[PDB]
Amino acid sequence: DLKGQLAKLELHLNKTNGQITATERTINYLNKLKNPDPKTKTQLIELTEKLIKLKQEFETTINSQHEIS
Amino acid sequence: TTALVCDNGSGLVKAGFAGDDAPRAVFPSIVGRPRHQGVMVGMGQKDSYVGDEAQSKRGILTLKYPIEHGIITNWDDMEKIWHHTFYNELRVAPEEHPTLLTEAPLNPKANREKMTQIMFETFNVPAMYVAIQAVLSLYASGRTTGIVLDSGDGVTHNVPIYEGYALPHAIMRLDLAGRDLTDYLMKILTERGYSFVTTAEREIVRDIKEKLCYVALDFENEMATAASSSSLEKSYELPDGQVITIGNERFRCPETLFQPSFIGMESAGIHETTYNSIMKCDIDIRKDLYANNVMSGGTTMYPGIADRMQKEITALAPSTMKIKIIAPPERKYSVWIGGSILASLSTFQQMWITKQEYDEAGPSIVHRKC
Amino acid sequence: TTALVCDNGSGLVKAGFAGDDAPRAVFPSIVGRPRHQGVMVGMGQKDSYVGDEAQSKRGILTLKYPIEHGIITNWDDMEKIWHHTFYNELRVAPEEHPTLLTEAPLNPKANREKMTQIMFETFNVPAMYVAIQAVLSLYASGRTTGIVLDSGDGVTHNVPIYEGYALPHAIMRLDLAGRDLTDYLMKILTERGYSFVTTAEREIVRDIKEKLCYVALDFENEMATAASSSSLEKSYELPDGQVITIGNERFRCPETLFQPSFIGMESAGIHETTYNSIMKCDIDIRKDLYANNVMSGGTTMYPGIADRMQKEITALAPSTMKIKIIAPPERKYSVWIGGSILASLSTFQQMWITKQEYDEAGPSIVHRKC
Ligand SMILES: Nc1ncnc2c1ncn2[C@@H]1O[C@H](COP(=O)(O)OP(=O)(O)O)[C@@H](O)[C@H]1O
Ligand SMILES: Nc1ncnc2c1ncn2[C@@H]1O[C@H](COP(=O)(O)OP(=O)(O)O)[C@@H](O)[C@H]1O
Ligand SMILES: [Mg+2]
Ligand SMILES: [Mg+2]
Repeated sequence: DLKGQLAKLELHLNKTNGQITATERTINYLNKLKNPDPKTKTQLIELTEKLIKLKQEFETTINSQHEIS
Repeated sequence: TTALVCDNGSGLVKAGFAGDDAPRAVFPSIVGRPRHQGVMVGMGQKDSYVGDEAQSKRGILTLKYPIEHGIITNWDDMEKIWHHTFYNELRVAPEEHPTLLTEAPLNPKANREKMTQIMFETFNVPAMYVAIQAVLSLYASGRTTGIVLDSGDGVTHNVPIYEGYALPHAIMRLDLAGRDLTDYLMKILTERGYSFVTTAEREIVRDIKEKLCYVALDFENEMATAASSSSLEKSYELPDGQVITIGNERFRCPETLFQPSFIGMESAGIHETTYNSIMKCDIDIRKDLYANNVMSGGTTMYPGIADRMQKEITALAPSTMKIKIIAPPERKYSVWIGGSILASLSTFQQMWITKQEYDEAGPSIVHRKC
Repeated sequence: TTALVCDNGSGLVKAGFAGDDAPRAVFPSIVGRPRHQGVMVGMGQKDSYVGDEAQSKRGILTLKYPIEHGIITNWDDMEKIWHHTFYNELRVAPEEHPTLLTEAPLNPKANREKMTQIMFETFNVPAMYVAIQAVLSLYASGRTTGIVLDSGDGVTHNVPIYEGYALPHAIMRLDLAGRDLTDYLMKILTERGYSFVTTAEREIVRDIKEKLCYVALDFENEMATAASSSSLEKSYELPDGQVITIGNERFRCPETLFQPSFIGMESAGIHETTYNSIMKCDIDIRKDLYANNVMSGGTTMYPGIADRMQKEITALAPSTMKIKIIAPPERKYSVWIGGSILASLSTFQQMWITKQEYDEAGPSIVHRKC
C-alpha cells in the first residue's frame, strides 16, 4: 500500500507542476501588455491567485511525500 | 470545457488540450499501405495503417505523406489522420469541444475552405478557428515586438510584427526545409558507398540526420580541418547490425540552409531573407526588430545554428545596432505552446466561428479575417 | 599518336583507337577459374582463364564478374582484364599512348582514385582521363540539348543537358538492368519445367534473352492474345540438341523495365523516372528536353521499346507538347563512339591529367573536375 500511495502522490505532484508551468506562461504573456482589455485585467488577477494556490498545494504534496519517506 | 489545440504539421502531428505545457500526443503524419500478398489465414485484413503503427512496420509498407510543402495533396489520407488523432490517440469525442488549427502564411485559399468543410460537415465540432503559425510563436516567446523565423518541415517563413501590428508586405516564404536536407543527405551519403533508395531507408536517413549533424561556425575552415585530420568522424549503427562512418557530411547537410545553391535552387540563404524582411519595413522600427529575433520549428535544433545566425546577421547589418537571437530551449513545440495560450485567453473566447455562422454566411466566413 | 578509348563496362569490354567507327576489340568482362582436378600430364596448369577463351570453355569453369552495378568489387580480376585488353587483345604497349575511361555518374569516389592509381603506378600510361558515360552519348547523337537515357548492363541513369550546361540536381540513377532481366527469365522459365541453375546455364539464358524477346505495345491485351491463341510461341535449340518452346515469357522479361514490382523493387518504371527528371529542371527548358530524348546502351535494343516509350511519355506529359525518341541504330556502341570523337577534338587535347600532375597534386586531382 505504501508503494502505491507514494506513486499516486508522485503522479499528483507531476500534474501540479504541469499546471504551474502553463499558468506561469500565461501570466508571463499577460504581464507585457500595457493597455489590457477589461476582461484581461480580471483574468490576470485570477491567474495570479491560482498560481499561488497551486504553489502551496505543491508544497503540501511534496511535504507529505517526504513524510512518507 | 477544454478546447483541443491540434497542429497539423508537414512532418509531425501534435494534438493536445488547452492549458497544458506539452501536446498530449505526438506522432508522424504518414499513411502506410501494404505491398505484398499476405499468405496467413485469420490475420484480419487492414487496408492501410496510419500513425505510429505504420512507422513500426515500415518493412512491408509503402509510406506516403498526405501533406507536402504545407499544402495538402491527398484528402482521404488527411481525413484518416484526423480521425485517428481524435478517436484512437486522444480518446475524446470531437462533438463536445471546439478546435484550433494552424496554417502557414501565403497558402492557397481553397485549403482553408476545404479544411473548414471537413471539420464541420464530417466531424461536427461546435466551433473551429485557424491561425497563422508564425504569430502563435510570439505568445510562447513572451514578447510583442519581433520577427519570428518559424522553420518547420516542408517550408520556412518570416513574419515581422511590431506592437501587435503584423506587417503583411514584409512576410516572406520559402520552400527549403527538413525534407530537402534528408534528400541531400541521401545524395551525398551515396559517395562513400552507402546507397539508400526506398522510403523506409529514407526514414533511417532522417534518423541519421537527427542524431549526427551540426552547423559549423565557418565553412571553408571546417572543410580544411576535416580533410587534414580525421577527428570529425562518427559511427552510427543501422537496424541490420551494420556500422556507417560519417565524416564531412555531418555539416554539409544543414549548410544547405545558408547556401541554397547546393540543391540547384536560386534564392538566397535564410540570413539574407531575414535581413531583407527587416529592411522591407519602415525606418523607425528596424532597431527593435534587430534587437528581438525569434526561432521556432524543429529544423532550428541543429547545434550551433544560433551562433552562425548571429554572426551572419551582424556581418550583414550596420554597426551600432545590437543583434540577439532569442532561441529558447524546447523551441520544437513553441508554435503549439502558443495555441494553448491563445485558447486560454478570455478575450479570444469570443472570436470562434460557431457552426451556425458557417451554415448561414457560407465558406467565405473564414477568409474575412484572413 | 593515337589515344586508346577503352570503355570498361558492367557486362562487356570494348577497346579501340581514336578516329575509328567501331571498337577494335569487344569481349566479355569475366574471369573463369577451373573447378576439377586435371588428370593429364603436359597440359601445363593455367590458374584462371580471362576474356573470350573462358566463355569458350565454360563447361568446367566457375565464371565470375569483377564488376557489378557499375561499382568494381574485385580488383585483381579487373587488373587481369585490363592487362589482357592492353597486351593480348589490342597488341599495343600502353606506355606510348594516353587513355580515356568512362564511369557512370553518382559512383563512389574511391573507385576513381583506385582506378587512377592502377592506371599510373602499374601500367605507366603518360596521361589518362575519365568521363561520364551519359555525356559521351550526346557527341555521338550530334546535338547539344537533350536528356540521355543510357541503359547499360548493371545500372541505368538519366542526365539532362541544355546548351552544354549539365544540370547536376536532375540526374537520376537506378539499379535495374540486363542482369536482373536474366535472373527473372530464369525464374519464370522455371514454370514450364526448364531449370537453369549454374553460371554457364545463366549464360545460355542470356543468349535466349538476346535472341527471343520483344516489348509489347500494351500488356494486358498481349497477355490475353497469347493465352487465347498459340501464335506467340518460339522454338530455340540448346547446345545439347534439346528444344525449348517459349510462350508468354517472350514479353514478360523486358516488361520488368516498366513495372519494377515484378522483382520486388519499389521504384517506378523508367518512363516515370524520365518524366520526373524532365520536370525537375527549370520551367523554360522543359520543351526542348521533351522534343529531344536519347537512348543508349545495349539494354535498349528490344524490338518495340521506342514506341512504348513514346506512348507512355505522351500519355504522362501534357498535350500541345511534341515528343520524339531519338533512337538511332547501332546505339549499342553509342557511348564508345562518343569517346573517340571526344579524343579527336583539338581543344580536348589540353585537358588530360599528365603523370607529373598526379605525382605532384596527389589523388585528389581527378575529383577537381568531378
Ligand atoms: N533535434 C533535431 N535536430 C535536427 N533536426 C530536427 C530535430 N528535430 C526535428 N528535426 C527535423 O525537423 C523535422 C520535423 O519538423 P516539425 O517540428 O514537425 O515541423 P512542423 O511542426 O511544422 O511539422 C524533422 O523532419 C527533422 O528532420
Ligand atoms: N540485341 C539485344 N537485345 C536485347 N538485349 C541485349 C542486346 N544486346 C545486348 N543486350 C543486353 O545488354 C547487356 C550488355 O549491355 P552493354 O551494351 O554491355 O552495356 P555496357 O556497355 O554498359 O556494359 C547484355 O547483358 C544483354 O543482356
Ligand atoms: Mg512546425
Ligand atoms: Mg554501356
